[PDB]
Amino acid sequence: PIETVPVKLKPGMDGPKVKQWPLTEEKIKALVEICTEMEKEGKISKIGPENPYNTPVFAIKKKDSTKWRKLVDFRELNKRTQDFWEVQLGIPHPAGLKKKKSVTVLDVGDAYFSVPLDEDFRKYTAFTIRYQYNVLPQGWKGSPAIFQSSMTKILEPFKKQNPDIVIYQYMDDLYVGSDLEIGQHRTKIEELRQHLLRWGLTTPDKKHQKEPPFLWMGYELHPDKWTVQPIVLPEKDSWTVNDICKLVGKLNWASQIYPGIKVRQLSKLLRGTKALTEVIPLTEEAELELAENREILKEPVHGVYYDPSKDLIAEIQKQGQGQWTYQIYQEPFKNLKTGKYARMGAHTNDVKQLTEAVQKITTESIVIWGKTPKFKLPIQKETWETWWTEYWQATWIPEWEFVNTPPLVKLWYQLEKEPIVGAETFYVDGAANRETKLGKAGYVTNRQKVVPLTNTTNQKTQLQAIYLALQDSGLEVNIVTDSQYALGIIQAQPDKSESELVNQIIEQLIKKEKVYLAWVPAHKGIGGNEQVDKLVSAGIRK
Amino acid sequence: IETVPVKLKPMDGPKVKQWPLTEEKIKALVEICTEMEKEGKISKIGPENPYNTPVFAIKKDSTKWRKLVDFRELNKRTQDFWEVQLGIPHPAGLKKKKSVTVLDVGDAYFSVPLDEDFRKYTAFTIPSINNETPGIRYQYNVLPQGWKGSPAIFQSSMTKILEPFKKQNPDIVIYQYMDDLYVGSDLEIGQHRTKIEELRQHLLRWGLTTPGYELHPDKWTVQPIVLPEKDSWTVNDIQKLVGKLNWASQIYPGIKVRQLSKLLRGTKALTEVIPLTEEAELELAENREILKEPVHGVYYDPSKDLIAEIQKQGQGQWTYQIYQEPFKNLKTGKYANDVKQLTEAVQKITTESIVIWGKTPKFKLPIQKETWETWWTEYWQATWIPEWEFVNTPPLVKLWYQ
RNA sequence: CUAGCUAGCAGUGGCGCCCGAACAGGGACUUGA
Repeated sequence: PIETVPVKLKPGMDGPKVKQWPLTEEKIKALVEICTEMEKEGKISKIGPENPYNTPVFAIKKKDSTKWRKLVDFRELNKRTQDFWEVQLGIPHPAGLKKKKSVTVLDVGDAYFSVPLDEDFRKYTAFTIRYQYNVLPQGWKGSPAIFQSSMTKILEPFKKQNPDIVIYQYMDDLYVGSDLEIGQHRTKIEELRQHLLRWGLTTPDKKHQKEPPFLWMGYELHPDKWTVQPIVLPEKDSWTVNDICKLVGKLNWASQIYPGIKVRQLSKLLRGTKALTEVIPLTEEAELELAENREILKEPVHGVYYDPSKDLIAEIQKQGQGQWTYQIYQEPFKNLKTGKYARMGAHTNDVKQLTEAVQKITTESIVIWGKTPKFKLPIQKETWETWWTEYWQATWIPEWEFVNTPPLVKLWYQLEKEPIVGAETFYVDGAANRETKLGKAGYVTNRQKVVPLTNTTNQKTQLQAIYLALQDSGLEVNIVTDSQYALGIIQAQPDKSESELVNQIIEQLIKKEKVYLAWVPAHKGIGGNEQVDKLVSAGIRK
Repeated sequence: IETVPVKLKPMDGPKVKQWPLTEEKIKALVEICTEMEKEGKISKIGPENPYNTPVFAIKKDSTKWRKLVDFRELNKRTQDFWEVQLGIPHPAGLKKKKSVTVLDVGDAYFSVPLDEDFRKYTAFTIPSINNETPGIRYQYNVLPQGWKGSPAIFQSSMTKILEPFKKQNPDIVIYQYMDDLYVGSDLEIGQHRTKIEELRQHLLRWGLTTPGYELHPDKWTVQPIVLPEKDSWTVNDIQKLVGKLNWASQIYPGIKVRQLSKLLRGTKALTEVIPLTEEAELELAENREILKEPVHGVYYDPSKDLIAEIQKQGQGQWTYQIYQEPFKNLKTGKYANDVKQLTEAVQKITTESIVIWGKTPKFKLPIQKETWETWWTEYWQATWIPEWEFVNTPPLVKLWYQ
């Protein structure tokens, strides 16, 4: 007796007029009998000579080969149907589950058909062969939404009856548990079964409740622990994009829970691959990466549940190469889960990636648990405070502490906000042409230099000019330039980027203990500015 | 009640997602929505409507947990109605007053019905931690908060009820931009508070509970761009000053470095001092006297859009700039954890812009998007929500101040 | 109605590829240094 939901069609539209495909002559009886069986149960209405519409029909023999069953496609109507709200856009996670002593689960077969449909909308079920589904059909756009809404409003009174219990619902299964003995659990289960039969559902008393760990999206939901489904890997040499997809998906499902999982190499191996049977020669790096992932996978591990009373902890063990990690635990070595964050702006630093990873982990913890723990970062306070105080942005983080777990994080150099005595002034500049690209550039002392280039832009010309200048300068220096590009880039104090040019820049800068820099306009006649402009513009300006 | 028919521009309603929340906020949301539905203000719904609007929780002066909605998109789409049909004026004496006061009468909006054909465009849902439960959707059966159409339609009865006192206090001025209110007061702070309490009683007469607080516009002026006055001038300082002057020339056309550029004709070291000739000193003093003067050749347009830029210096020191067109500044100033200060600063700047022009500008914050989206709710205390974005800043506009 | 008279549906999670929409810079028209 549940109440349906009023539903209409898109602005000024109607049911699509179509002709049902011609089919075989052996499934017809085998599917006409299925149609009559669905009819006799009191779930469909057959009214053909009135409805001037039509819908497609299909006969399928899917997995568990027993017979040719029926199927229907709404691809022609799903778009014509009025828009609806997609309720479930995410999924739960094993790490965010709690400690329920008496666990259970409840599924219902054909439950989709166990819900009526608005009779004004049931007219759009012209299942010719005619049959008009008196209940929700399959493959529908929003049917799961109405399903979950009905389930929620039906359990609402049950929740009011026993609010202390928690429920984890899903598409068709009802994962539920408590912290009591068996007797009371089964009493409440029978109470729920009656509360549901009040509206016509199904529930047996021989399903899988302790035989688990369950089989849910490839998980192992043990009673007092959990982990992903036991995984394997092929042991051949050739690697086709299909086997790639397979092992990549497997190791990704495993990486979200397992530590020390690297896929960057195998990911890079895919960029540019488009065919369907590419036997890729596994580079030595990818080979050793797979070997290490195997070694880590050669021994199993069981995740831990969550405890609301006791807090949690966050920690990281970086591996290098700009890649990061993170571990979540409530007690030493009781790792809940882990992951990976190694996305690179063309230029970046260590503390920037650290901040991004920690804020992403904070968002993850909030969406999972709803709060953030005290972080354990391998970097001292003075570095972070100086960074975010002298940086051109604002970055805040919750309480945390220091960790003496090498390797660590730091700034491999620093900049001075005031000139220095004894240093040397360097009026430098560099330009090029949009056609020849043979820009000349160099430096000037308070001795000048000029060096042509090849296939470079004014930005890159000035970059290489300051590079070659630093290659010959000493320790202390007070340089000036005009390109705000390179200045602003260096102000970020990066130690890694994509272009190897800036990498050599920072490499040479490391050795230089002291350095100062600033910005000035161009074409104004400031000391050596016009001098270098004239010297480099030789043969390229006119 | 005669619900005015609301009709969106012949553009569909929004269906924005909902960022994650915390149980400490979900409990407050549930316990307040229970009473909200008990009092016929809202009702439970299903997926019949595709729309959805953000929702969140907040926490000065109390420990309660109020709420509001992000009608930014809704307002940007339904502008025409309240912008043209029933507009509102904007006085100018309020800024010439001594002190002011800001109120909030959302409860008044919570005491009126609302049309039914427009509620579907008010879809607001709460999240579920770890996706354990589907979205518990609801609908606004009454006038919501933050929607500037509700005040636009309620102003009639509002003024009809305000009639008694304003005749006795003609010097006072009132503005109704949103759920919040304002007052004109050019008298003693004690008298200001006495009249504020009188108006609070006039409101309580109909059951309106409403216990920073005040503010003063007289102190607000422009931030004079000032240069250093030293007895010994090195090179680096002159270079920084020349860069600043060249970057600011877009504001004051009367800026030149003729007498200064000559001193730069000699490429020397940085620590060496150079004397400032009378001609150079004369031009420097002229430029200084020109800077302190206000802007000449600008105005304000209520039809166009507004921009609210922001920067940072250090030690919790911040700046801010407002303008419609690039380099056409209408106001400057100064204002001095790192996100709390930013939130209160943007609040202060928007309040200033509203009391000056009666409109909320667009912002430009130097921070990533996810960090702000996550941490802006922590220290927020107002009930109005403006637009915003995120931008990268070079170390040039920073030279507007030290 | 998708593939060469014949076989042909959707959802979930992932692996991806193409396009559209946003962000920062480069080449042509118009103003100033």
